Amino acid sequence: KFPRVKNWELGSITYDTLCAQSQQDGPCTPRRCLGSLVLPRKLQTRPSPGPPPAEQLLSQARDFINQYYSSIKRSGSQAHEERLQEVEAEVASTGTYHLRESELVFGAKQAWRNAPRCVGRIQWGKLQVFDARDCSSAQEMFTYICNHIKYATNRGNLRSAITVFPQRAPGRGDFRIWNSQLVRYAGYRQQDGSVRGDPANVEITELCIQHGWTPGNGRFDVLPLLLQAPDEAPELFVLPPELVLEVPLEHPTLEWFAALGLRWYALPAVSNMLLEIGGLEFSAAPFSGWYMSTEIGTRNLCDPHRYNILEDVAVCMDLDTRTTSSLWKDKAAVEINLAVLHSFQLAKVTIVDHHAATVSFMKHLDNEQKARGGCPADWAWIVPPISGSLTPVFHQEMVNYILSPAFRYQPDPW
Amino acid sequence: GPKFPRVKNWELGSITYDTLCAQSQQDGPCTPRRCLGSLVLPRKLQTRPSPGPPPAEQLLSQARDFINQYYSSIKRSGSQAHEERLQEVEAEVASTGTYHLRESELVFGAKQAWRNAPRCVGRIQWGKLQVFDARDCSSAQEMFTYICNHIKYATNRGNLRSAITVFPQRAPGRGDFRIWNSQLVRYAGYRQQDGSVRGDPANVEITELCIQHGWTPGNGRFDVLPLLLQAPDEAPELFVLPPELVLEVPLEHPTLEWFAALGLRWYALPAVSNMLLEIGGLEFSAAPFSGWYMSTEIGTRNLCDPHRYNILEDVAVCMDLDTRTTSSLWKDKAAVEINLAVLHSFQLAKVTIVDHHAATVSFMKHLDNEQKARGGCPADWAWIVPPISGSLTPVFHQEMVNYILSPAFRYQPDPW
Ligand code: HEM
Ligand code: HEM
Ligand SMILES: O=[N+]([O-])c1cccc2c(Br)n[nH]c12
Ligand SMILES: O=[N+]([O-])c1cccc2c(Br)n[nH]c12
Ligand SMILES: O=[N+]([O-])c1cccc2c(Br)n[nH]c12
Ligand SMILES: O=[N+]([O-])c1cccc2c(Br)n[nH]c12
Ligand SMILES: [Zn+2]
Repeated sequence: KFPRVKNWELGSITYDTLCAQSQQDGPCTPRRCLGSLVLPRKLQTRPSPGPPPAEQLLSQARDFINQYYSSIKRSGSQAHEERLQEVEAEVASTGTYHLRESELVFGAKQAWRNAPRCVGRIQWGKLQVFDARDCSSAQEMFTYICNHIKYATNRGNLRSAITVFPQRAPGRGDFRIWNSQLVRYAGYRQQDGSVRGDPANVEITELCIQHGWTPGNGRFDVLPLLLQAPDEAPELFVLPPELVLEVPLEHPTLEWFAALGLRWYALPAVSNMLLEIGGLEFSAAPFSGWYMSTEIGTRNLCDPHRYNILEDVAVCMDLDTRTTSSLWKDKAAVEINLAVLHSFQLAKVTIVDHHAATVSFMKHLDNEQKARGGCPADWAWIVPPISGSLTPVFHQEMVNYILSPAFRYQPDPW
Repeated sequence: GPKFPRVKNWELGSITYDTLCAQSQQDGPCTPRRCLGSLVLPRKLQTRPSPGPPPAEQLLSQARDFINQYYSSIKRSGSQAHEERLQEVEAEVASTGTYHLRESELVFGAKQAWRNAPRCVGRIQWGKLQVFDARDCSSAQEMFTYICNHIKYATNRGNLRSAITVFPQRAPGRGDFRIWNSQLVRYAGYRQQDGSVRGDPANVEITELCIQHGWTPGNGRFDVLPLLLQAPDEAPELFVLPPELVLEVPLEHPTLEWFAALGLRWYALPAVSNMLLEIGGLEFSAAPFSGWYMSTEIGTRNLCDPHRYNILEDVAVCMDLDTRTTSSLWKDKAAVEINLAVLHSFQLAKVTIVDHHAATVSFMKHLDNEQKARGGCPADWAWIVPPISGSLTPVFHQEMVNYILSPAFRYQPDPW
């Protein structure tokens, strides 16, 4: 049952014993591996057409409360026993329960630590957790979100944070942020199918306009937020521009790069995932860290279905875009990534390159092997999208599995 | 909807369902509880040499399935000829414990093993494999001749041709034919007294075995190894490939004049020789196969892996890059130029080579061909996406289903 895990660069072997604590199934079976699939249809987080089975809920809740008491080393303490009894009395009478703020803080940090696709987990213990479960309206949601962005941005010296809105409840609508990130650029279907802006955001852009936003016409128009309180239409909120830190892109030696008029925002803030702690589900719990430079330079600017800028930059570079074998894509991608690093560095905004980040992730794997006997990791997401085998994680076998607390995908609210 | 894995392409937003995986009758290393997809050698395909034949029923089940695939492929399933072949195979197993393939069956089988290889990006070529039948081989000397003829056919003065040479199958009460080398052409790895390795560090063990068996070692960075060839129940015998049969390409760069001075080179012919070819339960323990290179394999993996030639820093220093900080992207810049020199050099030498952009575009066509032909394609995303510029290629954006279909190429334990 326990996997032998090899590092092919160093020749070292470890055994993952943490995976036996996984209680939830992924999509692979012995007859076929589906590890490269991006989204589930089983791992998701089905609405509440009535509360979960109480035996299922209290099973997850007791395991979480046990995780917490172990975490502060007061396992078996009277507090531990008294807490377990409170949670059980609550689920027996009401079909649900509530977490103490200290439990919430531990849970959100553990969800990050457990996220198999995140290469930045060496930071997992340094997470600012904002409790927003005292929130009864979309306008209040907006205030908490602005305060999050202000904290996390910190004038360019970014700090990881999460804001947790009230949990799901059976027979009642969810709190939701419709946006997939707190800061994203509009995507406008221009006449002829083609898109101005970020093609990934055409649908959310359209929803914003249909909910009364007056659209811009630029390539980098920051989107308004669509926030929804239970069983209400989402409400539109424009972020105050002074809250949204952006970095114009320039290259340290190619004069013309700046003329491309590229920019990116500083704060990566994922806002449409579900945070699951002890069987409780937080449908609105936006979290933010800082960027790995390849995410901007390679995926967001160079993906064919995104800004797709490779050929423009290659032409500016005078490269031979006529045959694959000139490696024009590869050369242009490196300079684009270099421009991102130089530019963030120049602006004094937190950024980490993919070599530094994967070196730290290897340190994190070693830390975790000692602390818990393993670390769930999804190779396809941990290895960067350029220069894969040039980083140490490529040569490291990994084991993927789901531990709780967890961040999960959930259906779009529309 | 369909009770099969749903597969998405995120660049194009298209969906397919893989029904082919329902034919898999050999399990992988994953469970609903945890994915082991990134492990390089799962103990599954792998084969711990069974002292004697297969269980008659196990072997018969695999043989029947294979013969059924064969008659389906020529469109005669359920036919008189098909029934008779199943009877003959059953009778031969009952009387001898094993059976033998017709020539056309071996050819079908060998092509199907390549088509079925989930880690191979070059599978659009699968129908154009040249199958050399060497099942009459009876000595190590004869194995060497067969291998020299393969190498000459396959290399073809630089216009490479895919080929496989199949030596006699494993048999009850008899040792195996084995090629000890992992490729027909490999460079030596020599352990230094100070602990470094000169040459290819991946090949220290095979290099020391060649020496232990009588080879007189060189001490260069790119010394072609001799072959250690083993006929049933004999010690391996050593053969030196005549140099004129081993085509090599000295590496230069199109604009960086100093690159040629580094004295780097690579061989033209990638020819895997230590895998097991399995067809209908029969095991061809010696069945070397060869194609042509994808340039990243040479330029990125063989020259720049930290546990291989590890040349990145040296080239980066020559390019005057800042190797003392990660954010200069010195590794990335050097890697791009090493891969460009590999493509340029092979192109200049008129030696077949394919860049990773062209290879992955053709693999996307292969996937579309196979969706129609078989309802899916087993594919191992971590091996199909190239080791540089991964998301710059179409395959990155394609979700993949990985599973084991037979006929198959499998790992097998080293002969020593
Ligand atoms: C501190 C710096 C951080 C860096 C540099 C970083 C980097 C990454 C990268 C490169 C990805 C793979 C790409 C993706 O899935 O979108 C990722 C994914 C992820 N990260 Fe991190 N991360 C950081 C902070 C955070 C924080 C603070 C959390 C949570 C509290 C977090 C949770 C996750 C999750 C859940 C994913 C999976 C996203 C998905 O499935 O779409 N990360 N991270
Ligand atoms: C025509 C050109 C070909 C190209 C460009 C090519 C390219 C590749 C690449 C890049 C790999 C991944 C690296 C690896 O797994 O070692 C690979 C793997 C493989 N190829 Fe191909 N291939 C070609 C022909 C062949 C042929 C002729 C066969 C067999 C008849 C073959 C069978 C396989 C197998 C079995 C693997 C997996 C090796 C392993 O797991 O160690 N390929 N190929
Ligand atoms: O840097 N990233 O590439 C990246 C990707 C996805 C999520 C996050 C967060 Br939250 N911080 N950085 C992230
Ligand atoms: O070494 N690894 O751990 C590992 C995992 C997945 C793919 C590859 C390839 Br291709 N070489 N090494 C790999
Ligand atoms: O090009 N390649 O990278 C490559 C890798 C592994 C096996 C083969 C064969 Br056989 N032809 N090319 C191959
Ligand atoms: O698109 N994909 O099929 C796919 C598979 C595996 C990982 C990734 C990432 Br990271 N982006 N897209 C991916
Ligand atoms: Zn898997």
